Amino acid sequence: QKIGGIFIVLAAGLVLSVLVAV
Amino acid sequence: THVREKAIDFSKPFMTLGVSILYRKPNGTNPSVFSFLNPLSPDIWMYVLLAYLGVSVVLFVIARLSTRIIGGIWWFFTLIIISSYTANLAAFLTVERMESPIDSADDLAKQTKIEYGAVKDGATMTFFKKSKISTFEKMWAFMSSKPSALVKNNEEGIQRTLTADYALLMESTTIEYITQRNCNLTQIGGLIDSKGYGIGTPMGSPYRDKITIAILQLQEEDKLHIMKEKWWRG
Amino acid sequence: LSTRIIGGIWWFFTLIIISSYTANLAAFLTVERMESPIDSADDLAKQTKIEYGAVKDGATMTFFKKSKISTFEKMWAFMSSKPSA
Repeated sequence: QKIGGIFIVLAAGLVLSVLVAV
Repeated sequence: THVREKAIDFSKPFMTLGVSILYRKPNGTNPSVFSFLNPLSPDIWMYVLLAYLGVSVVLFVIARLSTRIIGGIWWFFTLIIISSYTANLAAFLTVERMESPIDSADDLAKQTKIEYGAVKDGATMTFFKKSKISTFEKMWAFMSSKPSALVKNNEEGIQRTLTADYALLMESTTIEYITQRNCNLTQIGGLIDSKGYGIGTPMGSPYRDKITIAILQLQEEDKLHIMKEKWWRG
Repeated sequence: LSTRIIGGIWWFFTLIIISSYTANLAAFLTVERMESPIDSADDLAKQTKIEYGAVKDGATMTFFKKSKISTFEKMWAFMSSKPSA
């Protein structure tokens, strides 16, 4: 769509993972 | 009229009646939430809540910075989405509101895409011939070119009004009559003209002058207005 | 979740409320004034919806009587076809 890349951008943001175990 | 004044004699008007416009009420309301989901397609109506679920699912999956950058990116692009659709929805409403009210009779003469036409052989066509206003003589040139909207009958123009975007153009008294008797059809705008109607007498009638004096007495006493009620509001 | 999801949904609902009224108030304060519009006298000759007229037996009546430009002689054929104006 017009805003379709933005709709991909919205759900791209979830897998961004940083240290937690230690 | 002066041609009819030269032809035959005339007493003072028994009614001064013009011509006015008639079109039906379109009669639209606005239906619920079904008219509220309108700028966007149903795909995206799924996609919004199917993206909105994911943030909650990864926040519950975290229970097993982080939240800082995550929450900043979520709010950060939620703002982009709502700014885009508030722009689209406000400009949707504003391009909606700019169309109305271009229904002018000055707006009729420029183009063919609205119907507007007299009762043919009435005094309306006579007045459009006799018209010296450029807009209404351009409407007269419109009606001469191709009739397009010209009806001949009252019921023909009523049916053209119900079946098209047709300004029925006829005398105001029959419009008052019909709009007392038919609430769908309504008079659009006001009068197109103000002209007097008289009683025909022979050329050289002193009966006409008696009739003039009696019209003065009648409309002084409003006996004709009883007749106006009983024949126009029924 | 009794404050988290529920407060999220109510915040979401008041977002709906404020975004809707934002679009409405934009579309209302835009459409309230959209016109400068008109500052000139030939525009009277163009329109047929608004009253306009010279004084009768004045130099304006004499001027439109003498007017030969089609728009102001249209004002004069207006004022001659209607001795209203």
